Amino acid sequence: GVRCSLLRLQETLSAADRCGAALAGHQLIRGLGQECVLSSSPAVLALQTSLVFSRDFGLLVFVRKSLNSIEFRECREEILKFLCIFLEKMGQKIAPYSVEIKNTCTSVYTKDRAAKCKIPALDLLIKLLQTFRSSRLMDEFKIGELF
Amino acid sequence: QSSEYFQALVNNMSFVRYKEVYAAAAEVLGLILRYVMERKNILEESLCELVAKQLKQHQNTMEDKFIVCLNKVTKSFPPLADRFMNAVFFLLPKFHGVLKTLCLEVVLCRVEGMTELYFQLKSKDFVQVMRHRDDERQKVCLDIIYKMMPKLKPVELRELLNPVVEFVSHPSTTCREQMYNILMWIHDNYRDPESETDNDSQEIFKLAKDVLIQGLIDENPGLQLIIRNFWSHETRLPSNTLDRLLALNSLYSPKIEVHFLSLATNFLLEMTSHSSLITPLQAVAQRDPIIAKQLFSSLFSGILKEMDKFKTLSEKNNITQKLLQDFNRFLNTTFSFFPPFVSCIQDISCQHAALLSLDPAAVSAGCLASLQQPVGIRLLEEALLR
Amino acid sequence: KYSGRDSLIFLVDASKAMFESQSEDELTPFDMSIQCIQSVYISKIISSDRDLLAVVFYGTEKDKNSVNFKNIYVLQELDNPGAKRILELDQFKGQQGQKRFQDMMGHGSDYSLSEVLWVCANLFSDVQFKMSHKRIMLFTNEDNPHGNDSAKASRARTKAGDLRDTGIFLDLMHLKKPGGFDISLFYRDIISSKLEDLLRKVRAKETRKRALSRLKLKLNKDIVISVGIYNLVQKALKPPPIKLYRETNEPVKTKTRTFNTSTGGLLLPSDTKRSQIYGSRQIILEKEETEELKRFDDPGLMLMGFKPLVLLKKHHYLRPSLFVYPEESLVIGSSTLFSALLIKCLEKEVAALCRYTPRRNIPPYFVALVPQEEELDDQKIQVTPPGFQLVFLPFADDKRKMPFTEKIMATPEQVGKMKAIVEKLRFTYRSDSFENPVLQQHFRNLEALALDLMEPEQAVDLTLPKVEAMNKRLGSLVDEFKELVYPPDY
DNA sequence: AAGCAGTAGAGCATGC
DNA sequence: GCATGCTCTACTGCTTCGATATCG
Repeated sequence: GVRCSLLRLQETLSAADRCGAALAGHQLIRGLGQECVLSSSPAVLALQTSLVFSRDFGLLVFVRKSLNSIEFRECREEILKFLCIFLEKMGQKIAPYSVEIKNTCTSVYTKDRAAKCKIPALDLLIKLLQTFRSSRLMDEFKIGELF
Repeated sequence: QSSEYFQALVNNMSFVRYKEVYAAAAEVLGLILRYVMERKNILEESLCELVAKQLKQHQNTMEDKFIVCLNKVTKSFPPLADRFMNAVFFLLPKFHGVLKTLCLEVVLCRVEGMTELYFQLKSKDFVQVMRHRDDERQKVCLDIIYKMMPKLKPVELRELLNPVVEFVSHPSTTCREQMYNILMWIHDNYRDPESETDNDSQEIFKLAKDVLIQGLIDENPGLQLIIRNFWSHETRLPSNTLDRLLALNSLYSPKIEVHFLSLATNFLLEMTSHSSLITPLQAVAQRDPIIAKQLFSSLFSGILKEMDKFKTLSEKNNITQKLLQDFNRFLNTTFSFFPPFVSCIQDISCQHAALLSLDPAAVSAGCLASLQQPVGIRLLEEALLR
Repeated sequence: KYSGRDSLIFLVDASKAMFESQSEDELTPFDMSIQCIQSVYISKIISSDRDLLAVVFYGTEKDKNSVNFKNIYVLQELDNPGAKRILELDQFKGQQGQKRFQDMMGHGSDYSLSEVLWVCANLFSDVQFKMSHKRIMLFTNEDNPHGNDSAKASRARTKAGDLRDTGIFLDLMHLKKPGGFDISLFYRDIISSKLEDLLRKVRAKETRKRALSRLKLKLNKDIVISVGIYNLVQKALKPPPIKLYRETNEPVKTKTRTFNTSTGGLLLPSDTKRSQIYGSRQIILEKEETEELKRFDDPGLMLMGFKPLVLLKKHHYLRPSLFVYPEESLVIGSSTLFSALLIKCLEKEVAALCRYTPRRNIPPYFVALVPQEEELDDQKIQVTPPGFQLVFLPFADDKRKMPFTEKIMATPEQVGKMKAIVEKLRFTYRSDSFENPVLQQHFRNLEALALDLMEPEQAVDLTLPKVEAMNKRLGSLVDEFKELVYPPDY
């Protein structure tokens, strides 16, 4: 039933009235958090993690877009503290979608101002690097620049 | 003296400190107000205005406990909204949580003694607070709509039956019970005995026909039994023998065809009155579709053979032309193809010598993706003969 | 409420007659109303720039609102004052502005009723902040909009009763159709002319009420009284100079560091110490020791006995005097002792001496606490605060000394001539009104690039004296007042 | 200084 | 008698604005 609210959230933001987009985004992200964790059939869980992860549309590009604002704080905060329950509904099968989340959280930290949302970016990075241990999967992340 | 007792009570109500004390204060204040309302002798017109001045002193400096206390007081006393109706309608917007539920539960008890009600609630973007997934708000708003409907004009009633019949994906049997009660009102009272006064007063009749049929596949028993006992009444489907069959096509609505055969024999057999054998047939019918197909396809030919005495020759052409038209309509309007139904219409049409000329452009298009080809071939060959 | 705000709906009449020139050739009341609106926004853009404003025209042909009733059209939503909103409101002047209003809406209809009060109420019923004042300054002229039917007037006064139920206060600005009090019609069971004040007495001010400190005073060691220490001469100046990136109109938000021990890299603030240097010897400290040596007492006030009001000369001061007052927030019931001590200080003229440490870590300063009592009359003339005032005293190196070796006499003839001069130049000093030259020319200079009218309006100086108006007030006694007993004559 | 929210040590009702 | 379902209000912490010591 999803991707309706995804494209609704994607398209409702471009115009004015930047409190209406906030309340609609709160309602629809609550809808996604209700209607994606409830499902349990594993191929359909793969369908959901292939539905919310697209290179053109989705949550990563939607949180990439409206960061040059101040009104999209509650929805972005709900997204960034929802992804640390989505990294624990699933596991190391997300590993070919990892470096984009790392760059997302890194720019969201070094770009924003308020620590109502700056800390959960470090929460996602401190969950992710705790998970994906010292292996081949530590050579993508340039630790020599992160340090 | 009586003039210090209740003053101490209401001054304690002014102690805005604890969830127990002022809530219990407002509750028993409502109770004593109700008993002196029935006991109309004296001592009302002091403490009414005493709690009213306490509330007016309460309102400007605090609002949360004001609306909680007013809700608690009008939980058992009606007419203490008349001093605050513009107040509650004023600060109804821009509350959330349980408090908006408190405001709407206040205003439920005063939508009878009001004039010019709809403009305010339409100004309060009511179509946004009928679209939030809390349950008590969505029950109480339908409960006020069941009271604020029968004073309205159709040019806004058509605006009101646009977001309330998106509740056919709803839990909570009482919420859908209210929803299938307001529509049961609206179809009962917009029957238009040749009125035809509008397009909208014939638009909401159609979009109220659309749900009072589609709610016969409810994922709950009993709630279906309500609607079935309503449909088996007078002035819905008449009850001689044939008129129920003659009207029974028009409640088709291809959201339901899966159940339609079992429903047809169910309504057909409801008007029944060496007895014990007919009721197991309706027991077996609604799980095995095949014997439902055979039961309908035998009742049909039995009626249409025993009507050569009654409803004679000049009526037969009218009835056969309408049934031919209606079978055309069935096959043209179905979207989900059902094999022990498609075979049912093409196995009753291939017997009577007036319906053989059914629909040669649509019968093949049905039976090519219904995968019931050896009755369509038989139908076209028997029509190609004679 | 402290961070609470005040709204303002400006309702403008345009049906038939206010657009008329009154068969005159001076000015129309419509453009007079637009003068008043643009002046109050050009004032509150820098005076009180967080109030909530709105402007609504009623009676016209079109209608755009959120409820869709006739003859009601708004242009602004309840918001902060926006310079773009006043650069679109300034175009409605002159004949071409009147033409612009006429070709974007026109005017004239069977105009509004109770429903314009309804759209004011639903304009108020939507904004989620805190409200303290809610005033409607209506701009209309006529005195019977119910000139044909009584149900209009009955429902209008009932609707005004329901708006005064929640208490929304409206008080119009009546235009000058007779120039004053003649048309005293029945517009009196709604409400409970003067426009030059709104035109120019609001130039540049600020409004705030905080507390600045909440301390305690100790008499012996165990008499604790909770006081608040307010400031009443704020010593204001200009808002801060933000830095801006050149082309894309953005801030910079620069950074800073310290490194380079001739090796490169980066050094943290953990390895940093402080030092002082005398010639060769350098005394080294840590920053904890540097902030430690300015520690002498706790935060508070300390009583040190009393004094009579005769020795503390008004020659002595070093600080803008503060004001102190007791509050019943920390220590319960200390205003009782404060009221008693106030009564006996005003009955026995005595004033206290104390030792002051305001913040949590500061060297002390000796203060003196002086009593003070209110003044009042029937017009709520509250002009002086009841409480104590804090005069600040110097200690050791402040009072320097002059060479002191000068003394000559004079002769008593010039006293009466100087009395004549001071009585020629006599005036009661003030009650207000000595506004700031630099700040006034700065805010008008900012206004010139804000609204781009033409140019900097030359803000008139007021600190200079009127030299001719004291020349002619004096007369020709100047030369005798020079050389009556002291001729220079080179 | 005002104020604004949200965590969280701290208890009650319940299961194995 | 030990490990969970369920409320709970005081504590603390960040933001907003305003005021004061500081090197130049």
